[PDB]
Amino acid sequence: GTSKLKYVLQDARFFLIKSNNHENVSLAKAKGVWSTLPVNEKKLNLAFRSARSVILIFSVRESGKFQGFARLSSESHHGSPIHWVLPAGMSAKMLGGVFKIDWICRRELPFTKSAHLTNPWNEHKPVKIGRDGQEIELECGTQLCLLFPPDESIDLYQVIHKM
Ligand SMILES: O=C1N=C2CCCCC2C(=O)N1
Repeated sequence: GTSKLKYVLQDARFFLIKSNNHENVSLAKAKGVWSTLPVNEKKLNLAFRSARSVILIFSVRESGKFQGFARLSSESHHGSPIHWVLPAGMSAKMLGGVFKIDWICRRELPFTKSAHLTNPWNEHKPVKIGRDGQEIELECGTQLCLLFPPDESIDLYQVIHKM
């Protein structure tokens, strides 16, 4: 059912994550971690102390899809190294701290199914459009997450307890 999901999302904040390759999103799914450049690191840390839920929604460039969404369970901290595949012109020290995350949905969602959702914080372009880190406004954020196929392998009871 959808009810506990609607509970987790209540008064959440949402952020579009754009990844260059599937390899890093797979690593995020397996280890429960994400890291960003300092510009986004700072904004995620503010949002983490400002809302009961900060949701990251992941998209792999050129995939035509979202790959799932997760909630932050900590602010960023500097631990066990993470063997990210780094783009041309980037090294591991340029990355910021490591955010812990609890996945809420690990299934895909194709852009064709979110083509009625516009993001007011990005000039009302379709929600799929946005730079890495772009905030998605509350109402669009919620409906985007509800569009995902349910992930019956996830139990939001433990997630609810961290709120
Ligand atoms: O915000 C970013 N997060 C990541 C995560 C993994 C390395 C590539 C990467 C990046 O280039 N930018």
